[PDB]
Amino acid sequence: PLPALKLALEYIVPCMNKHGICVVDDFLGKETGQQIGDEVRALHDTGKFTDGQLVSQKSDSSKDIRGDKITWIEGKEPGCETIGLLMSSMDDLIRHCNGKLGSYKINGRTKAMVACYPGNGTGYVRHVDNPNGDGRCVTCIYYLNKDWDAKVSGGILRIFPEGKAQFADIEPKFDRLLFFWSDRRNPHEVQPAYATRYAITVWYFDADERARAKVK
Ligand SMILES: O=C(O)CNC(=O)c1nc(Cl)c2ccccc2c1O
Ligand SMILES: O=C(O)CNC(=O)c1nc(Cl)c2ccccc2c1O
Ligand SMILES: [Fe+2]
Repeated sequence: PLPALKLALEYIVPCMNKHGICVVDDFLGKETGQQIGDEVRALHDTGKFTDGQLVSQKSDSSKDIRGDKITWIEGKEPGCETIGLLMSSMDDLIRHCNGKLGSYKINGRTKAMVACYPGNGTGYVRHVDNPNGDGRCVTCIYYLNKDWDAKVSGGILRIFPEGKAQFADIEPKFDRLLFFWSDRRNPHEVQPAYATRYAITVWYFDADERARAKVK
């Protein structure tokens, strides 16, 4: 459903409230997805990303292993127009969920974090996005890896939902949109990536949790 409204009301709200996780495929379409892919790859090739999260040292600094590289995008930067549009689509979508996602009242968003795992076997250890109540209630991730083959490239996002035995494996599939509670209900990890892996994350703020963040 293109109008975010039907998708938000008939799928996203119900899914988030029952599962705390929601997967939406073919969110923007091939044409738009590829345009974002192209903008993200230009950022990388023009050196706009960091050098990567320091994974290992071992006192010889050229034997230092670095992982995910990142860059923060506000949405208006020249050359990042399609990303700004993606961001606007996530926003319109969240706006349609107002008063429906838990008992939260979203009133803000972080800038978009574009992450690129180099594909050198690095990943992201199990973690909780917001474990100390910093205001972030919902994590939103947009994937842009065409023909991703987890069986050969790894890089699967594994979420250990609620506090129930199983976990949920989600492939960083092209044009896929993902939503999940940012707090302790969703510990998760990015398994080792053996191929270049791109994703765009945005975190939405709950009005109350954020307002008291400096005093909690
Ligand atoms: O930029 C601002 O208005 C103040 N920033 C924040 O409130 C803020 N808080 C958090 Cl927890 C994050 C967390 C990640 C990235 C950006 C953040 C951010 O801008
Ligand atoms: O990309 C994915 O499928 C899942 N990614 C994450 O869970 C993730 N989380 C955090 Cl908090 C960061 C934080 C910084 C850079 C990358 C991150 C990341 O990829
Ligand atoms: Fe995360």
